[PDB]
Amino acid sequence: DELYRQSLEIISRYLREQATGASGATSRKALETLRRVGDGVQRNHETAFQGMLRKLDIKNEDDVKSLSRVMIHVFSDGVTNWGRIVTLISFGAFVAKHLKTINQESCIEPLAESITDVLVRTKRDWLVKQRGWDGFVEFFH
Amino acid sequence: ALETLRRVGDGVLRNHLTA
Repeated sequence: DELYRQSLEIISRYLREQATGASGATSRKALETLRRVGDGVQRNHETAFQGMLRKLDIKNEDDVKSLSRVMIHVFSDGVTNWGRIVTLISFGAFVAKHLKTINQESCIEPLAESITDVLVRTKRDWLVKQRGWDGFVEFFH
Repeated sequence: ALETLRRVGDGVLRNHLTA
């Protein structure tokens, strides 16, 4: 509820910002932390990510809602960490770029809302226990 | 589905906690 609202803001802003452009304190350092680490991941895997984007293929919002069930499975091996969290958000910013390249900037927020659902609604336990976004900021010192 | 996000994910983690 409050974890979700913060999470969504941080994530929406990042995906919207990375779309050819640019209410809390922790949300401040979070977005900056997410900027640094997030941009890094995309560069470091600009080809591995493109390989996912292709084998997934993404034209409409019906696709975007399917990529949801993929992300939810990411934490199926029972393994949850900040590397995976940020990688998911990174791949979201990547998928948000390919989203506007095809004019469908309208699918970006749904994507942001979708990414947040996973973290907040399916991982609230680990997330809450890991000092939320503060822990995210702290971890990626 | 696609679990390669794990590989990159777990990889990005490890490469940070040990830098």
